[PDB]
Amino acid sequence: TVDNYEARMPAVLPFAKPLASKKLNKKVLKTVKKASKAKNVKRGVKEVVKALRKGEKGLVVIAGDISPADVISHIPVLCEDHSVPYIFIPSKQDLGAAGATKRPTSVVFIVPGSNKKKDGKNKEEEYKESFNEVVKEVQAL
Amino acid sequence: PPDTVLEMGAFLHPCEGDIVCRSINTKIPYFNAPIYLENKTQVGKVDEILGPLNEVFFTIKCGDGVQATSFKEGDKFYIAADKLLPIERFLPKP
Amino acid sequence: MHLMYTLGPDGKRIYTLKKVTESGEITKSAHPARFSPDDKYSRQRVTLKKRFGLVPGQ
Amino acid sequence: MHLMYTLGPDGKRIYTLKKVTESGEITKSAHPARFSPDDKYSRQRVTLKKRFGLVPGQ
Amino acid sequence: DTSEWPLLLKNFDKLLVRSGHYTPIPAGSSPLKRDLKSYISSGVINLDKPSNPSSHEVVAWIKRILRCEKTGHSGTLDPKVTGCLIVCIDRATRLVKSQQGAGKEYVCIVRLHDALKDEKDLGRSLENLTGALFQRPPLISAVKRQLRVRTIYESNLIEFDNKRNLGVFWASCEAGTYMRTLCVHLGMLLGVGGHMQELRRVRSGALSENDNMVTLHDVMDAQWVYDNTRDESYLRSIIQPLETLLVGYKRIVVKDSAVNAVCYGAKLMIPGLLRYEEGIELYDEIVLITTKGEAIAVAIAQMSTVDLASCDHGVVASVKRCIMERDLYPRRWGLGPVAQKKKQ
Amino acid sequence: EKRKIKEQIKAEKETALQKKKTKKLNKLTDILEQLTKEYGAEINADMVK
RNA sequence: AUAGUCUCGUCAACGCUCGAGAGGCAGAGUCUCAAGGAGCCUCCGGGGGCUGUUGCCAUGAUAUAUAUGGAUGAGACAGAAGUGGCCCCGUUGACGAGACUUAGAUUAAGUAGGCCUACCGCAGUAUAUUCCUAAACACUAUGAAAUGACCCUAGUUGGUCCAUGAUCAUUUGGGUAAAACCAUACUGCAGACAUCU
Repeated sequence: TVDNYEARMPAVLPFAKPLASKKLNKKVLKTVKKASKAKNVKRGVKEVVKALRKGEKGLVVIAGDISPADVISHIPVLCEDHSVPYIFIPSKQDLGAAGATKRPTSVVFIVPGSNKKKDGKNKEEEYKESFNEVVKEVQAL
Repeated sequence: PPDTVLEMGAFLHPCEGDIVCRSINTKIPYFNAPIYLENKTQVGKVDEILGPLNEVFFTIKCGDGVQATSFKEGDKFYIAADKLLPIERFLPKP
Repeated sequence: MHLMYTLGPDGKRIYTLKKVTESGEITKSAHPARFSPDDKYSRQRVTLKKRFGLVPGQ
Repeated sequence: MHLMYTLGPDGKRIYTLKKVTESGEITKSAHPARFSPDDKYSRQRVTLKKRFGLVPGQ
Repeated sequence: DTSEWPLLLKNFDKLLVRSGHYTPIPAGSSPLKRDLKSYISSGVINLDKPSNPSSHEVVAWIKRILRCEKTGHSGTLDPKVTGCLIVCIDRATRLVKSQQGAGKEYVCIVRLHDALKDEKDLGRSLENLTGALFQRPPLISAVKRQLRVRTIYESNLIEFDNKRNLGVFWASCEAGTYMRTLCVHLGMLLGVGGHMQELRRVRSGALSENDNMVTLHDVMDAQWVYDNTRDESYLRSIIQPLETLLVGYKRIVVKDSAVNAVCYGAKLMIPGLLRYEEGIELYDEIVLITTKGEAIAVAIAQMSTVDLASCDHGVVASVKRCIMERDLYPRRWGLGPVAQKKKQ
Repeated sequence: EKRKIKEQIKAEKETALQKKKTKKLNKLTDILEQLTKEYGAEINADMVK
């Protein structure tokens, strides 16, 4: 089938900057999937906003094909307030699939170290290098 | 010292020997208004008022023996009640 | 939700149940976003829309 | 002086801090030459600019 | 076809027509077709002011070079600013503040006292300083130092060198805004400290640096050319009419027979109205022009669009400030049909 | 710290007593409504006591 | 007197989704729910499919529960708490209360006094003058430049300025310190509904 990267580009909101490249989008989706296996993830606007307000640190991934736009139009400047890097991807179905849920989600906040279990700590250690290189490539934009 | 002092600013960072504060008070301070603590002791006077209307900052001119590096984030700085003037004055009249 | 819409040549709404039309344009959700009177993010929304000229009357 | 400029496609100035742009174009200083009211060289300047058509009136 | 028409006559076919017919009077001229004495006495120079002299010294220099009776400016008195300076000569001094609502534009270099840990923060700080702002005038400025609110409408960071500690940014600001205070505030929000290294005004009111900007050498060379050669072309090239300062004003075209009465202080009436803008609102500031495009006066509108279109008589405008001289046009009042009928 | 712990214990006791009183109130008004429906008229306060 | 308008609080009539709660919405705290797991089959420890229109949670709403939905959320604590956080029908008539009016809509160059003055419109002038002197800013005259000059607890190779004149010394001499508007006084020009064919 057609990939959701090329499919959802007409639906991308005008303020969806920075937008990930296809290789970067694949790396972000893989990192989100590994973090969801680590359970080091916040899904949806409510959880992401609450975690940002408490002071959690990580990476924010925002879907681009969001209608209406007032669902997510406060997230990027709120991430800038708390010094958290963010990046936009064009598809919310892919974000939900990588975020270990059946239905699509709007925004994902990877917070490393958010799981109390030791198995979650080991999974954090194994996806840590991918998370670090993704964050460096996002901040390089 | 005045009997009643109101919390005026919160510490942000030092800048060239001055203390930058985000205003936690709704009103604008007088120029050279003294800045106090909860102990009513003066640490300095207001040096500069800056920033947008929604987010006002002010820098304090530190006195003798008062160092900007000695203060930490979350410290509150207090002003006298008569040293505040309403923000409606600086806005143009209708 | 199920109500989707597109914009016609005149600018008015065309209502569909389809996520993608026959022409291939992705439809938009008709219902507005959830609002709370105690919302505290007008500064963030205004800043983001002002970075891209999306503020009405700008 | 630090402020340099180059000419864009539309003819308006593009301001920069660099002596040479990334495309390789040499930038020009944005500030005018120093003027003295006791300057006595209008004849030389006018004659040289008329020799090459650089007078605005010409 | 009316887009190439000069100055205030540009796009004059967009004006609503109250009366299509008139009989011209062979008096006056176009602003570009004036004689040289009237051209200079109504002239405006968009000057590339240098850094070292102040604006007052530059205005005095232009007055001494062109042998004017007075010259004026309404620019901010920050030292070391280069770029746009609007110099009004003689009568044009009365229009020295006609474009204050347009604002100004600046390209500014900020020098930071220390290197930032994060580069992008500088841009963020600039985005914090856009909007309505609390500013106090600096010590150098002649304006009294009281706290005011000045609006920066739009700003853009052009470049930043963290090793050179120099940041070039463009700003669009309200008249009365100081960029020295803005650079000091940028340094205060960053925490490293900073100040204004260089400043350049790229737009002042309606006129900009691309809108026929000349240097002081151009003024002195043009005066030399006219003195020794009796050639007006270079002096006419560097000097612009005062009508350039009146763009963006709503225009009303006045019949020739009604011009000089307006110069004598009379209200403008409906029989003297010829053409007018769409959307003229009551109490707006408007410019009264002739059929030749020369400005009679700045006036205050006494009617709206419906009254301008459908009223047979009454006050159209009241003179706020008269630019044109008396008796440039003949005195033609008292000759109309209604006035002669009441006299009889 | 001891004052904070004492305040938390007092708040927990207060909300537990509130829950118990509301449970007793709703159970009593339900059985009183049933007794009024069976009786067909108003019930005296002595029977409720 | 009469009549109208605006702001209000009661009754009556007629309609409606039939209207005050154990209610709803917004917000705060705690907890639960997102196929994040397990098995199988392939491909090169990881990737892709199958179980899986499965499972987990909510929902009886004029209702198919073999259903409809699930973070652009739902449920419990909570029939609670709180409301000095908000919301809970419409039209007509009458009564009562407080007000504003009781209005026929003028003026093709003004107002007030005794033909003339004063105010009004516009345009100008003045808002200290001369001499000496202090200061600021910029220029200019003379001499000094590539081993150029200045600053910093000072350099694994610091930074800034610099023939587009830096930085020093003598004073060589002149320049700038405005303009616009308000207020007061004075002077002058007009009282103009704009024909021209």
